[PDB]
Amino acid sequence: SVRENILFGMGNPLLDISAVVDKDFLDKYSLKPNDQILAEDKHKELFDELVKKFKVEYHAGGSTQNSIKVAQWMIQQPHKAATFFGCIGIDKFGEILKRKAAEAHVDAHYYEQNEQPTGTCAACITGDNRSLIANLAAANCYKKEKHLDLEKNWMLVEKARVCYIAGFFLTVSPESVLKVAHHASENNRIFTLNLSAPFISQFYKESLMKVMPYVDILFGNETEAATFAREQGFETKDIKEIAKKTQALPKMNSKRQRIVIFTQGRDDTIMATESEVTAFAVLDQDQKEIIDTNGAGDAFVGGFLSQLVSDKPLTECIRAGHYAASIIIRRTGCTFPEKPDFH
Ligand SMILES: C[C@H]1O[C@@H](n2cc(I)c3c(N)ncnc32)[C@H](O)[C@@H]1O
Repeated sequence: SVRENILFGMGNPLLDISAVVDKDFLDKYSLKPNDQILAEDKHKELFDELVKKFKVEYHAGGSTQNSIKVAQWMIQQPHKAATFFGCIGIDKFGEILKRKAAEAHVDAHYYEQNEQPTGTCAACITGDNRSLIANLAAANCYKKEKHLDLEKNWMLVEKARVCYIAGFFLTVSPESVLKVAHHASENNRIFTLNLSAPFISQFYKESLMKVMPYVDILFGNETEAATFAREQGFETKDIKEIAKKTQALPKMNSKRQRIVIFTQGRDDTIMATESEVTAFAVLDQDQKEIIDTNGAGDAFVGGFLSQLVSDKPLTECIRAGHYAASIIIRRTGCTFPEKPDFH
């Protein structure tokens, strides 16, 4: 009972390159066992050697993309319920992301170009740890003026009731996010964002805080919420207290009161609203051991967005979130390599 393009999302279309590595690999690059960061010059060499020295696998990624795909799955109903914009290169990986996007029934529209190659994210695994390093490359080429502003494209944005952009995109195009954010405000549409990662509150506060007055629902996990409190000067490590001060932040559109939503891995999820702060136990999806916390976070938001779009109550939105988060589990050792290597 929801028409197409009801949910709009845009972000960094990335291809995840994952493999189990050794502590000598993490140290060569001075990485932390469990973390997320953008590639610097000292990392260029980390991608070549990852694929040459280890048993890597390829999965269409990009945080916001993943949510969009999870959401559309939950929606199921009309295909192309969820929209997604982003920049890719004109190459192999590019072709794959588009394909994986069609099979998701997502109404994807990418800005394709030849200068930069499709972007990737390395997921260097060690035991139960996951160290992510993104090489945005092409995902970093997004310009509103040359895509989001085009009428056929901006037209699809005008159809959505809910918009979602992971904060990851703030490092790429704050201008694009603002335009979308400002539009939700003026037309009383729902504008949602993610704290994405600690680095977003550390080195992008300016773009984030400029966008925050337009955020109707904020998402993020414990570590992102702790970093956000510390950089904003909250003076408190208490998650529920953080959710509360975050919910009171200056808001542009008074018609909607802010909602903050913080996932805690296996611990309770925390929702703060003008009224109160409440905790929600996660599904007894025990014995799950090898469970991508990050991927879990993304699927949570997708579940939550799936219901939110049709005005379900918040508790129902959270319920869907927890469900998606239990089911949609990526795993290592699943696919077969495309070409042998026998010799
Ligand atoms: C776990 C998911 O998180 C995504 N992820 C990790 C990083 I660092 C990152 C960035 N900068 N942008 C968009 N999506 C991102 C990754 O590609 C997986 O799909």
